[PDB]
Parts: sequence; structure tokens; C-alpha cells
Amino acid sequence: AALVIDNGSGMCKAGFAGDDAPRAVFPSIVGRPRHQGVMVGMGQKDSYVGDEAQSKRGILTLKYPIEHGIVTNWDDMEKIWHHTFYNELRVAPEEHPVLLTEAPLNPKANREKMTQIMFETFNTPAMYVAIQAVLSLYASGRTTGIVMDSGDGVTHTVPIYEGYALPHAILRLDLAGRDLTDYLMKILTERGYSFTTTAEREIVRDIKEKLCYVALDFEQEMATAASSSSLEKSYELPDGQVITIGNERFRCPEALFQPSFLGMESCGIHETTFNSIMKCDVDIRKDLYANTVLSGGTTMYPGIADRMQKEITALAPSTMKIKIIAPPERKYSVWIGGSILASLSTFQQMWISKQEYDESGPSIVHRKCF
Amino acid sequence: DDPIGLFVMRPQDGEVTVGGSITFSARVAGKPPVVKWFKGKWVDLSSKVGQHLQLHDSYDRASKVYLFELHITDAQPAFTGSYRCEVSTKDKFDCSNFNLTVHE
Repeated sequence: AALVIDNGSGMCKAGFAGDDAPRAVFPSIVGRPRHQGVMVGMGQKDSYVGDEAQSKRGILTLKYPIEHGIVTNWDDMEKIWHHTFYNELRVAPEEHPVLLTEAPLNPKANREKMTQIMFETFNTPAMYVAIQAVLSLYASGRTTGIVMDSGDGVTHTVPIYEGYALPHAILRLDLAGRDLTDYLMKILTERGYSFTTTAEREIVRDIKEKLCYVALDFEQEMATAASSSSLEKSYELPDGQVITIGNERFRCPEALFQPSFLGMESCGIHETTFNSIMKCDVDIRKDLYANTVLSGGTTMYPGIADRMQKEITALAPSTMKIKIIAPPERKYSVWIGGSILASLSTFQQMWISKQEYDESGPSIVHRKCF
Repeated sequence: DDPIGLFVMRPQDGEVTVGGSITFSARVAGKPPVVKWFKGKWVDLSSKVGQHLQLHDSYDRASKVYLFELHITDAQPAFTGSYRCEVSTKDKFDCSNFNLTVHE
């Protein structure tokens, strides 16, 4: 077998290669008690790690080890990795090569340091760093197409033609679900609800994941929000506070579509996908539109595929049909790709050997792989 | 006749003097209906809730009819005039006009 770990923003996905679903899914967060605790008999547990933190979220000040695809603190990451290897997985790092999945156009330092820690901190005979766009494509099972990969951290687009890649054509977008969460918390304050702490910051994100959805037309729902009946729902916090939201829930996911509310010049997700297509060769463009694949955590909300289809069809030529494939559990597709990627016979030869690292050096990662 | 609206019982005109409390109510046959109270075409009573005006909403289990109440306590002469009740819902529309008189 083999070990596959996804070190994405906010969540750490771990599991075994060859398995359709990972063994360990839990937030990558460390929570500590900001305020002195009052009670008798408490163990006073100074540090909380994993899903335990989620239950005791209000008192704890949550900290994310990974910001914008960059890890702020290395020791916290080790605790996370330790937790995945010896808790839910119940396996030793020594036992198998470890596969890590990285987003496109990611900085050089992240690959070199990540490999260095895996070779030094957790001793393993070999390791490989994968690219999220190609792995998602394998889950799709399609040889040719354009892949828009939006993670919890940074949205990336990577077109592919029959296995050949176009690095110029790949476009990185700075709009993501986490950004939406910050916009969302900012929008709540005008209404009269204010969240200024990281621990309750997750609470708005939780609201966004199931309560929020994407409107067929933004202006019409706002117009009909005056007489809202089914537009408002009550969310119950573990704390016991009650939250009622209306037109507010659908205008949040809208921002990816309409960056103007955010205040940034950069175009929305449908325009960016279009831009990536323009970068690509004209001959391969025609099946790019009909082979569009959606992936990542922020593509979960219903109606995204339908809104994207009409918008791409209107902007693009009408001479060909536009097809978008958006399968469920696309959020976990990146991890899944890692497990499938390590399952190919050709791939095992490709892993970065310890010997090669020792001779050539850390800088060989870019040389060996994309 | 006219189509059946939200109110089983329409609000009724009432008169009360200074420092006197008066209650006006409407009931709706039955999610829960939304009730707005107005002091004319464009004036909302909810924004005017204070010392002389209170709002209360209740439900009667046996007739599964919603009761909307306008509470006026310690009514004053300046409150003499015309008040309009407007209720809007998912499937029905109706409103009514009533007058309140309070003296010095």
C-alpha cells in the first residue's frame, strides 16, 4: 500500500492509497484557552487538537497552521501529521512512501521544505509531490479537458490535452471560500451581528456550507427578499444563541461570481475559466468548453453548475454545446486523486528517492516534477 | 362576494381617553403569517413602538388561527386619528382601516 496526506487549508485529509475514502478527516487546528477557566476538577487541558476543538470552539482560540497554502507554524503541522499517522490510520511513516498533494503555481519553498521535513522529520524511503488539477482529472476519468480546482485556500485553473500540459495557460485566482468567509463576517456587522474572533469565525463558515446557496439571478432574489418567507432560517449555535439570516446567505457565494462587492478588479470564477481557455491553443479549445470539471470545497453549493453553464454558453460561441460535469464529493477529489495516483505501476518509479535528494539536493523537485 | 382573506376576524373601531389602554386584534386562519401595522399608506407602527404603543403576536391551538394584537396603553388625545392594518402572506392578501379616539 501507500500513505496519502492532503495538507489543505483548514482540513487535513489522511488515508491509505487504493482506498476510495480517507481514514482520517479532521480540521487542521490547534485550540488554546485564551481566558482563565473557572471550575473545580478540570484537567485544564491547555491544548486541543482536531475535532475535539470543534465541540469546544467558543472558549478556544483556534489557530490555522496553514494560511493561503503556506504553513505559518511547523510544529502544529507535525502534531497534525502525528495525529493522522498514529490515530485514525494506526500506521508507521516508515512502512510506505508518502504522497502529498499540492495546488498549481505554488511557491518553490513549500515543495523543498515539505520534502525536507518528510525526509528528515518522518523517515521514509521515498515521497512524491502531486498537482491537484491532474489528480482531479483522474477522478473524472477523462483524458482531455480543463480543470478548475478551487480549494479552501486558492482557486486554480489547469487545462490539459491528452496528457500534455500548457504552463502558460494555467491561471491562478486569489478568490476562495475562506475569502468569502471574511467578506461574510464583514457583511454581518452592518446588520447588527458582530464576530471578531477566530473561534466564532468558523461559525459563519459552518452557516455558509449548508445554509448558503447560489441564486439563479442575484438582483431578483434581493428584490423578493423584501417579503422573505422561505429565505430566512434559524441556525442554532452550541453556545445557545439563535441566528436568523435572509438575503444575506445567497449574496455571499455570489461574490466569487461577482468580485465587485469585494472591491477587487479581478474577474469572477466564470470569467477566469474563460481567460484560461483563451491562453490555451485554439484547436483544443472546442472540447475544453464541453469537458469542464468542477472541484474543491467552494463548488459544493447547488446551482453553481447551472449558473456556470448558462454564463459560459452565452459568452462562448453557440456552435458547440457546453457541458459541465460537477460530481458530488469533489471537495475530497484532490485527496482521492492522491490515493489513485499512488496506485499506478508507472508512478512508483517516479517517486523522489532519498539517494537522489542526498546527491543532487532539495532543488531537484522542480527539475523532476511539475 | 370578496375572496377569503387572512382575517377570520377583522379589526374593529374603538375609542379610549387619556391614560386608557385599548387593544385591537385580528385573527388569521392557518408556516406563520407575517403582520405589519400602519398609520397610513407609508407609516409603519412597529418603528413607532414605545410608551404609548405595543405589539404582540399569539396563536390559538384549537382553531389554528393566529391572533395579531395592537396594544395602546395610556392613550393620549394626540393619538386620535386613522390607523390601517396590513397583513401579507404566502397565499393571501388583506388590510383594514380603523379609527381611534382619545380625548385630552
